[PDB]
Amino acid sequence: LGFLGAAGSTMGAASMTLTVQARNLLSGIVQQQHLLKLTVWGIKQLQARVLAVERYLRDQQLLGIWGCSGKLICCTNVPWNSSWSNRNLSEIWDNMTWLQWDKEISNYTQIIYGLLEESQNQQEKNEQDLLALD
Amino acid sequence: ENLWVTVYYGVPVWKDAETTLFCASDAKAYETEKHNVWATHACVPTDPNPQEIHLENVTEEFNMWKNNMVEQMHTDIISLWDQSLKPCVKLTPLCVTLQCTNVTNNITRTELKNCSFNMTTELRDKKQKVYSLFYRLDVVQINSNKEYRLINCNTSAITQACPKVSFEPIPIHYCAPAGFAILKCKDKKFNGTGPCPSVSTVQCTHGIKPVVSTQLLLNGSLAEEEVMIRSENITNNAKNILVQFNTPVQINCTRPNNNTRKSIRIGPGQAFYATGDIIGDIRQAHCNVSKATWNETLGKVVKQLRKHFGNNTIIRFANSSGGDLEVTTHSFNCGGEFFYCNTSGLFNSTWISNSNDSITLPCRIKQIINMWQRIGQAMYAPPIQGVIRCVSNITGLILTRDGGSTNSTTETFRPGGGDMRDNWRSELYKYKVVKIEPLGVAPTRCKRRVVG
Amino acid sequence: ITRTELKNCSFNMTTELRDKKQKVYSLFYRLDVVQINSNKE
Ligand SMILES: *[C@@H]1O[C@H](CO[C@@H]2O[C@@H](C)[C@@H](O)[C@@H](O)[C@@H]2O)[C@@H](O[C@@H]2O[C@H](CO)[C@@H](O[C@@H]3O[C@H](CO[C@H]4O[C@H](CO[C@H]5O[C@H](CO)[C@@H](O)[C@H](O)[C@@H]5O)[C@@H](O)[C@H](O)[C@@H]4O)[C@@H](O)[C@H](O[C@H]4O[C@H](CO)[C@@H](O)[C@H](O)[C@@H]4O[C@@H]4O[C@H](CO)[C@@H](O)[C@H](O)[C@H]4NC(C)=O)[C@@H]3O)[C@H](O)[C@H]2NC(C)=O)[C@H](O)[C@H]1NC(C)=O
Ligand SMILES: *[C@@H]1O[C@H](CO)[C@@H](O[C@@H]2O[C@H](CO)[C@@H](O[C@@H]3O[C@H](CO[C@H]4O[C@H](CO[C@H]5O[C@H](CO)[C@@H](O)[C@H](O)[C@@H]5O)[C@@H](O)[C@H](O)[C@@H]4O)[C@@H](O)[C@H](O[C@H]4O[C@H](CO)[C@@H](O)[C@H](O[C@H]5O[C@H](CO)[C@@H](O)[C@H](O)[C@@H]5O)[C@@H]4O)[C@@H]3O)[C@H](O)[C@H]2NC(C)=O)[C@H](O)[C@H]1NC(C)=O
Ligand SMILES: *[C@@H]1O[C@H](CO)[C@@H](O[C@@H]2O[C@H](CO)[C@@H](O[C@@H]3O[C@H](CO[C@H]4O[C@H](CO[C@H]5O[C@H](CO)[C@@H](O)[C@H](O)[C@@H]5O)[C@@H](O)[C@H](O[C@H]5O[C@H](CO)[C@@H](O)[C@H](O)[C@@H]5O)[C@@H]4O)[C@@H](O)[C@H](O[C@H]4O[C@H](CO)[C@@H](O)[C@H](O)[C@@H]4O)[C@@H]3O)[C@H](O)[C@H]2NC(C)=O)[C@H](O)[C@H]1NC(C)=O
Ligand SMILES: *[C@@H]1O[C@H](CO)[C@@H](O[C@@H]2O[C@H](CO)[C@@H](O[C@@H]3O[C@H](CO[C@H]4O[C@H](CO[C@H]5O[C@H](CO)[C@@H](O)[C@H](O)[C@@H]5O)[C@@H](O)[C@H](O)[C@@H]4O)[C@@H](O)[C@H](O[C@H]4O[C@H](CO)[C@@H](O)[C@H](O)[C@@H]4O)[C@@H]3O)[C@H](O)[C@H]2NC(C)=O)[C@H](O)[C@H]1NC(C)=O
Ligand SMILES: *[C@@H]1O[C@H](CO[C@@H]2O[C@@H](C)[C@@H](O)[C@@H](O)[C@@H]2O)[C@@H](O[C@@H]2O[C@H](CO)[C@@H](O[C@@H]3O[C@H](CO[C@H]4O[C@H](CO)[C@@H](O)[C@H](O)[C@@H]4O)[C@@H](O)[C@H](O)[C@@H]3O)[C@H](O)[C@H]2NC(C)=O)[C@H](O)[C@H]1NC(C)=O
Ligand SMILES: *[C@@H]1O[C@H](CO)[C@@H](O[C@@H]2O[C@H](CO)[C@@H](O[C@@H]3O[C@H](CO)[C@@H](O)[C@H](O)[C@@H]3O)[C@H](O)[C@H]2NC(C)=O)[C@H](O)[C@H]1NC(C)=O
Ligand SMILES: *[C@@H]1O[C@H](CO)[C@@H](O[C@@H]2O[C@H](CO)[C@@H](O[C@@H]3O[C@H](CO)[C@@H](O)[C@H](O)[C@@H]3O)[C@H](O)[C@H]2NC(C)=O)[C@H](O)[C@H]1NC(C)=O
Ligand SMILES: *[C@@H]1O[C@H](CO)[C@@H](O[C@@H]2O[C@H](CO)[C@@H](O[C@@H]3O[C@H](CO)[C@@H](O)[C@H](O)[C@@H]3O)[C@H](O)[C@H]2NC(C)=O)[C@H](O)[C@H]1NC(C)=O
Ligand SMILES: *[C@@H]1O[C@H](CO)[C@@H](O[C@@H]2O[C@H](CO)[C@@H](O[C@@H]3O[C@H](CO)[C@@H](O)[C@H](O)[C@@H]3O)[C@H](O)[C@H]2NC(C)=O)[C@H](O)[C@H]1NC(C)=O
Ligand SMILES: *[C@@H]1O[C@H](CO)[C@@H](O[C@@H]2O[C@H](CO)[C@@H](O)[C@H](O)[C@H]2NC(C)=O)[C@H](O)[C@H]1NC(C)=O
Ligand SMILES: *[C@@H]1O[C@H](CO)[C@@H](O)[C@H](O)[C@H]1NC(C)=O
Ligand SMILES: *[C@@H]1O[C@H](CO)[C@@H](O)[C@H](O)[C@H]1NC(C)=O
Ligand SMILES: *[C@@H]1O[C@H](CO)[C@@H](O)[C@H](O)[C@H]1NC(C)=O
Repeated sequence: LGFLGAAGSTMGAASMTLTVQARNLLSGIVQQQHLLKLTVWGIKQLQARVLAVERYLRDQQLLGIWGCSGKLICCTNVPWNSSWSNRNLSEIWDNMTWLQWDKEISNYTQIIYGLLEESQNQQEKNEQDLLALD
Repeated sequence: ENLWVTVYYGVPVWKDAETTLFCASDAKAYETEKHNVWATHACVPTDPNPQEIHLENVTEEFNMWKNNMVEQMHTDIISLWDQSLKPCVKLTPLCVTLQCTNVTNNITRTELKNCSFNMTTELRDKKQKVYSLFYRLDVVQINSNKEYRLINCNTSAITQACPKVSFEPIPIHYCAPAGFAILKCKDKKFNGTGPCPSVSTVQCTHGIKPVVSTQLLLNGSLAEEEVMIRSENITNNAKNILVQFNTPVQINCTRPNNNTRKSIRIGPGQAFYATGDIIGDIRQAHCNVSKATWNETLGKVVKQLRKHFGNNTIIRFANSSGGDLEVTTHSFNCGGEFFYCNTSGLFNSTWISNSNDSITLPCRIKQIINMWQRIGQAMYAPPIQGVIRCVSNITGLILTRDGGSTNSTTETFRPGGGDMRDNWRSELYKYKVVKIEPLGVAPTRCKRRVVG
Repeated sequence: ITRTELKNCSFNMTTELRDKKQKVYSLFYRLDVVQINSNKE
């Protein structure tokens, strides 16, 4: 459980400790640490540190437009379409690893993302027009 | 119905991909010796605490002959070799008509030449003659009094390696960048490449050293069981075969020549370090192998090849048929100078169907080299003044085809290490990096506030 | 023996050995070369 401890465990047990996975990835790699410094290792270190933040910030930009700036688990007001999966409540959470589930939505994973921005943020932050001051 | 979708940041899923890595080595030599050709002058130091986590219930499919970690390793060492040779003395005014004669053998094997030439001195106006020595095959005849020629001047340039550069391989960890992880296989019998059931997610690899060897790997890693056999393709005899030793055979190589550093200033500051007169007799270089310890290793290999290769055919172990003297002999850099010990003596044994003597091998030394068939630029190896000994563990073997035998029986694998990338595969057969995707959507009745 | 625009020129250069020199005849184009000061050099 020190890192990816529940990679093979159930999606429910993996959902119990998903903080750990998030903590190590951005921070990890110990990047922090003749006269030249133009060596082949330093240039592989810098670009490896650039995608470090540019893959982190690629994901953190998505949660910000979903109301999840500082939450590891948002429940979003987007209804689930039956075409994406036909399995019941306890059918997936007590049976599949997150690995199996990632390939089962990888086909229509982009369709979900586009709809998440519309109802949870594009409309929700607008619904306060009549409720902010009245 | 009435089920909502929910977002999860921190999910453990990944997809097979490869990106850039980096070096990791702790405090090794620094002051007592420095200017290493591999660890450069400074690399990212590894932490003494090993980053390891055992993965359970997971069975990710690795690949070794399609793994891109060996590809980045192959290309990293190449660009690293040239980076450590660009700021060193070039040897261009060393291509002048050489007039040599055979060494003093009491008017009676030869292998070396007491040669001379004239070069540039500190003043471009003046010239100077100096007598040095060279090795055979480093020079080939032109057309009385023998007049010779450096073999490289015919094809490519030349630049002497720096004298204070250490050519000893030290452990260089390859650790994954942020948002990625190197999966190592913990299953002992990892035949070929398939689904390894026992997986560990480690951030830094183990102490991997860039042993530049040929036919016979040295200082490799292994973790028990029968001597493992790995092949990209077992049915195709044409493909190369990597072999791993359940236990290493302690070998010793050395040259008995007692040489002397003869520095001669070419141009303003540069100095060409050549061989002087050899003091205290002349002898041939050799590598010893434990004869009793080798007969057990060739027996364990043929045993596990048996159930792999029909277990009915005849074993035919021969010398590396064909090839070049540098690609068929056990070529390796040790102690500064580059050895090429004669392999043909080891594989003479044939075993089929059911204080102590040690076999030795004749070896010669070469100073002009441009390894892995890189024809761009060659380098001269300064003779290391004094004594030389190698004494390394051998842990791997590289064996190649056995002709186009049409059915019938009778065949084995004679040694060939035509490719340098395969040498690094003996350490990276279990490693594969994956692109971690921390985003994962899943449904559950669950919604936040209605209006906000 | 009779437009010109090009020259059948020669010279001697460095060979594989800095001790030895070699003559080779090549060709060049006009305007790539302009006169210095019989036999044209
Ligand atoms: C590998 O190859 C290298 C390179 O050798 C190359 O070819 C040889 C022929 C020589 O020309 C080299 O210069 C050249 O680079 C070998 O290294 C050389 O080996 C040779 C082997 O013969 C050595 O030659 C001996 O040198 C003795 C000393 O000479 C040195 O100093 C000379 C000037 O000094 C003067 O004053 C000193 C005292 O202060 C005197 O001792 C000296 O004689 C001079 O008067 C300088 O010109 C030399 O180059 C050298 O630096 C010299 O005494 C020896 O000659 C004697 O004795 C020989 C037998 O030992 C005999 O065979 C010779 O015929 C000769 O007899 C007569 O001696 C008279 C003394 O006055 C002389 O006047 C006569 O002319 C002479 N007879 C005739 C005619 O020849 C040798 O000449 C040489 O020193 C080595 N290199 C150096 C340091 O220059 C190397 O050994 C080879 N490998 C191996 C391991 O074999
Ligand atoms: C596969 O793995 C194997 C593992 O064995 C690798 O094989 C060999 O493993 C050996 C393990 O000991 C390595 O041995 C080391 O050798 C170096 C050699 O450096 C000497 O020469 C340097 C340059 O020459 C100068 O000095 C000499 C006089 O020696 C002189 O003639 C020259 O003109 C010139 O001035 C020197 O800088 C260096 O000091 C040394 O003389 C050696 O340095 C290592 O030293 C350790 O062991 C020695 C002997 O027991 C001991 O004295 C050392 O003690 C301390 O004090 C000395 C003297 O001041 C100091 O230099 C040291 O730093 C220490 O403070 C020390 O314990 C060691 O012997 C070997 O390099 C390695 N490689 C070879 C050649 O095979 C194998 O390489 C791997 N795979 C393959 C095939 O690559
Ligand atoms: C790395 O090292 C290896 C070490 O093996 C080296 O391999 C060498 O490869 C070269 C070229 O390929 C070989 O070169 C020649 O081999 C000749 C063959 O022998 C003839 O004459 C025989 C009599 O020789 C005696 O010794 C041989 C062993 O060489 C032995 O088999 C014989 O029984 C005999 O005792 C003759 O018998 C033989 O054929 C008859 O007998 C055999 C065996 O019973 C039978 O099967 C046949 O049907 C037939 O009846 C054959 O006709 C050899 O003659 C030749 O030179 C020899 O004589 C000269 C002159 O005196 C010596 O100087 C020299 O040392 C030899 O004794 C030459 O050797 C060579 O044999 C291989 N191995 C060595 C070194 O012996 C690799 O090339 C090396 N790699 C590199 C980088 O070079
Ligand atoms: C490791 O890699 C190796 C790569 O070789 C994989 O090895 C496989 O080995 C088997 C051994 O039987 C091969 O089987 C045959 O290969 C033939 C190669 O085709 C050559 O000839 C073709 C045509 O040329 C002329 O000669 C042929 C001779 O049969 C005539 O039939 C033809 O009329 C011509 O006159 C060329 O087009 C081609 O480029 C080659 O030069 C195949 O021809 C042969 O086909 C037979 O079987 C087929 C499959 O059942 C069938 O569909 C055909 O009709 C025919 O009956 C047959 O495939 C494999 O080819 C070879 N693989 C590869 C990549 O070629 C090895 O499998 C792998 N590792 C493993 C998994 O162990
Ligand atoms: C994820 O989605 C992909 C592709 O689907 C696309 O993307 C999604 C989001 C939708 O927009 C779809 O409309 C898109 O098409 C699926 O890929 C399928 O993979 C399989 C296996 O590789 C493909 O099967 C092929 O079958 C060929 C033979 O056809 C046979 O049947 C036809 C029809 O009767 C017949 O005409 C023919 O003669 C044959 O009898 C075969 O040659 C080929 O090699 C291959 O096996 C299939 O075509 C792909 N999908 C489509 C519709 O193109 C993934 O399976 C899916 N995964 C999950 C988990 O859902
Ligand atoms: C660089 O070395 C070369 C040789 O590789 C020098 O060229 C000539 O080499 C010959 C070899 O015998 C020298 O021999 C001398 O010949 C003369 C006349 O035949 C003879 O009288 C002498 O006793 C001696 O045998 C010769 O000195 C040398 N030069 C000439 C003019 O032929 C070359 O000169 C050396 N340095 C350079 C590049 O100038
Ligand atoms: C490691 O061992 C496994 C078995 O546990 C090997 O997998 C099996 O290998 C055989 C022989 O390579 C395959 O049979 C052959 O398949 C080829 C096509 O690849 C076909 O052309 C031949 O006619 C023959 O059927 C077999 O399919 C394969 N898989 C299974 C499930 O048995 C594996 O090859 C060994 N090597 C590795 C991966 O290191
Ligand atoms: C490799 O060759 C060198 C150089 O010849 C050897 O070094 C020499 O070793 C001897 C051992 O006794 C040293 O001792 C004595 O020196 C005196 C005074 O010069 C001399 O008269 C004696 O005959 C004896 O040589 C010697 O000083 C030393 N260096 C020299 C300049 O010869 C070395 O021993 C040889 N191989 C190895 C590493 O053992
Ligand atoms: C490189 O080429 C040049 C010419 O550009 C060489 O210089 C001299 O060029 C002349 C041109 O006629 C050569 O002619 C010879 O002259 C002699 C004496 O006058 C005569 O007897 C011959 O029949 C012939 O006409 C000459 O060989 C050549 N050298 C000399 C010593 O004058 C130059 O030598 C060539 N290579 C280098 C740089 O050494
Ligand atoms: C070499 O082959 C023999 C027989 O061909 C092996 O002995 C066993 O033979 C039976 C029946 O043919 C097989 O079912 C067994 O699998 C064979 N043993 C095993 C464990 O493979 C003999 O074992 C083979 N060589 C060795 C020593 O493994
Ligand atoms: C289980 O799945 C069916 C469709 O296969 C769906 O109609 C049903 O509503 C699901 N069960 C629940 C808990 O709603
Ligand atoms: C020197 O060795 C060469 C090697 O080919 C040989 O051709 C030559 O005859 C030898 N000369 C003498 C006199 O030993
Ligand atoms: C290598 O040298 C060591 C020194 O102790 C010796 O014990 C060993 O037997 C040697 N091995 C061989 C066969 O070269």
